[PDB]
Amino acid sequence: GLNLNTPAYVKNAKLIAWVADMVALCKPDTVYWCDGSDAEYQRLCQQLVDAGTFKKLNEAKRPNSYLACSDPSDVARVEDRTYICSAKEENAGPTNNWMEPSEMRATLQPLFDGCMRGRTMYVVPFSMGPLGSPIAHIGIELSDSPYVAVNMKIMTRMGKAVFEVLGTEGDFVPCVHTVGAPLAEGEQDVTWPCNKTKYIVHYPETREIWSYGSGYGGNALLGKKCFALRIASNMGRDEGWLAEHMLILGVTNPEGKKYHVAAAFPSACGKTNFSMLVPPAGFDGWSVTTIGDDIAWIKPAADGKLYAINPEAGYFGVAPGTNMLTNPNCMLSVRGNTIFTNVALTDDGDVWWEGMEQDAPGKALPDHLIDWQGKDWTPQIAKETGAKAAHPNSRFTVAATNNPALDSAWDDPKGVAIDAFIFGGRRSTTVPLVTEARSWVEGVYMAATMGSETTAAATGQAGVVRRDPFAMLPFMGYNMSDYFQHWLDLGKKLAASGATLPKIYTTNWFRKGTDGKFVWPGYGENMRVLAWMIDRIEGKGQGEDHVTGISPSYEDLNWTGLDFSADQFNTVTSIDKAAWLKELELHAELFKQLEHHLPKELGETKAEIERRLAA
Ligand SMILES: Nc1nc2c(ncn2[C@@H]2O[C@H](COP(=O)(O)OP(=O)(O)OP(=O)(O)O)[C@@H](O)[C@H]2O)c(=O)[nH]1
Ligand SMILES: O=C([O-])C(=O)[O-]
Ligand SMILES: [Mg+2]
Ligand SMILES: [Mn+2]
Repeated sequence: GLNLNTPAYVKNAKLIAWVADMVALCKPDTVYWCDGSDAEYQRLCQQLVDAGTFKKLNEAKRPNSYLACSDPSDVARVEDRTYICSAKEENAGPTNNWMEPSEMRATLQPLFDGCMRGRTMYVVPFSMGPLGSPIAHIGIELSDSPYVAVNMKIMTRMGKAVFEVLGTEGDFVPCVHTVGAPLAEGEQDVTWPCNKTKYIVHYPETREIWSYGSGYGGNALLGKKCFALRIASNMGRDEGWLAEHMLILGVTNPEGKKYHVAAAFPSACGKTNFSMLVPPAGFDGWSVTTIGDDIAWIKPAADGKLYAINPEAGYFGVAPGTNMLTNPNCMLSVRGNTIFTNVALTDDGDVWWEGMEQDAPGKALPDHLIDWQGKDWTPQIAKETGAKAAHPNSRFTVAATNNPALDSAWDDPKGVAIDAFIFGGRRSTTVPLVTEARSWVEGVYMAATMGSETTAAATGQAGVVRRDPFAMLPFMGYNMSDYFQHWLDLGKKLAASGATLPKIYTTNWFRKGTDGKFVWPGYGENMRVLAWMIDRIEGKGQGEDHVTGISPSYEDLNWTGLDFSADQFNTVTSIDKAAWLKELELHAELFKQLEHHLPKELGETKAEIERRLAA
C-alpha cells in the first residue's frame, strides 16, 4: 500500500484503515495530513499562489488575503446533482433526488477509481461544534484540493487537535472529495480544476459523503451543507434535535435585556446581513451580536427552552452588495485574513464587487478592473453590456473572530435560548413585511409553505418563485413531510413543560415596486422589525389580527431616523385577498406533492386561512 505518512498523533486504527481504502481507490500520488496550524495555512496558500489558483492581494490594502477565480461551470451549488441515497426512496422524499444506494455506489466507484492520479490527497480533520464538546461531531474530509483545505481551516475547527478528541476508538463522518480532474505525468494543470460531471451524494445509513467534480464551497466543504445540514438533520430526527438553515443572533435593548432569535432565509436571501446588522438611527442603546450566519443545531431542554449552537467557525458569505451602509460589520470582517472567490481585482491589488461603489468618491465605479473571468472591465463595458466585475455568487471566507459584533457565546457549547424564530423568502409580491403566527402549528404552516425566488447561489434560472420549506429545500436530509411532523412534535414537547413557546414570524424584505426596485430599504432598517418582535416577546407590543397572523400598525414601529411614510408602510403590510388566494393554491400543489406522511394540521390550518379570505 501507498505510504500514508500518518502522523504519530493519529491513534485511531479504524480511521487509518479507511484512509488506506480510499487511497487505494482514488490513487493519489501522495498523502498529506493537515495539522491545521497557521504555518501550514500559509504554506498551502503559497502552493495555491504557485499553481495560479490564488493571487495574493496587496498586503497594504488587504493583509494576508487571497483571490481565487473559478471555472464558469463551477460557481454555485448544483441541486440537480445532489442526492440523498437513503435505503428507501420514501425516506428521501419528493424534495430530494434519490437513487438506490448500491446503484449509486456502482455509478461513483469508477468515477473515484483513480480520480486523484497526479495529485495529493489532503487529509482534513475537522470538528463541527466546539472541540470535544458534548454536541460536537468529528469528520474527516479527504480532498485533492488545497483550496478546500484552506477554506476548511477557516470554516471549521480543523487539524491535529481533532485526533485528541477522536482518540483510539472515536467515530467520524467519512467524507471524500475530488475535483474529478486526474493529471497525467507531465500534464500541466489548470488554475481551477473541476469536471463538467458533478455528484454530491449522501448515504444517511452510513453517514458517507461523496463529492465529485466541483471545487465550489457549497459542493466541496463537506462539513457545511453536506454534514451539518443534510446528514445532521437525519440524526436530529432520530435523536430529538434540529439542524436548520438558520442564523443565530443576540439582541440587547436599552434596558439591558438580551434575547436570541434564529432566522431561516434561503440561500442569498439575507441571513448574513441580518445576523450582524447595525441598529440604525433611533436605536441608541441597542446592540446586535452574531452567534452564526448559516447553520444552527437546536434541541429542547427540560426547562422548556430551545437551545441553539452554531457548529461552524467562520462565514462563507455572498460578496456583492456588501458595503459600509448595508453591512459594515462584514466590511470590517473582511479587512484581512480573508479568502475571496470570483470577485474582481483592482489595479492596486485589492478586491472589488458590485455595491462597493456606494462607499466610493462620487459613488463611482472603478476606472478599470479585472473581472472574475480575467477580462478587462470598465464602467463603459458595464454600462453597455451589463458585465458584472464580480460573479453574483462570489464569496468571501473569513473567520468568525474577525467579526466586531461576534457574540461572546458564539462558541459556547451550552447554546443560547431561542426566543423567536423567523422565516422569510425572497418575494416580490404577496408576503407582508412581518407577521406573527397565532400558534406553533400556524407558525410551522408558515415555514412549511413559504416560497422564495431562486438566486445565483445555485445554478439555474434566477428570479423564479418556488416552494422552499423552512429554507431547507436544498438541504433536507430526509422526507420533508416527516420533517414537518418533527417540528410539530417538538412544539408539543415544549408545551408539555408548561413553558410559553417561541414566537414564529414571517418576514419579507423584498417586495418590489412597479419599476422592479425594493419598496422596503432593508438591511440596517430591518432592526425596526426586529424591535417589534422584541416588544411582542415582552408582551408590550401591539398588533392587528389579519388573515395570516398578527402584524404591527405603523405606530407600533420606531421610525426615528428613517423617512418611511404610513402609506409606504401600508403598501408592504397590506393583505391582498387576491394575492393570497393564488398563494394558497400554490400551497395546495405543494401538499399534493408532499402527500405522503403530510401532517393533517397543515391542511386544517390551510382551511382556516381560506375561511378568513372568503369572509
Ligand atoms: N434589498 C435588500 N437586499 C438584501 C437585504 N439583505 C441582504 N440583501 C442582499 O441579498 C444578498 C444575499 O445576502 P446574504 O445576507 O449574504 O444572504 P444569505 O442568506 O446569508 O445567503 P447564504 O450565505 O448563501 O446562505 C446580498 O447581495 C445582500 O446584499 C435586505 O435586507 N434588503
Ligand atoms: O452557501 C450557502 O450558504 C448556500 O448556498 O446556502
Ligand atoms: Mg450567508
Ligand atoms: Mn446557506
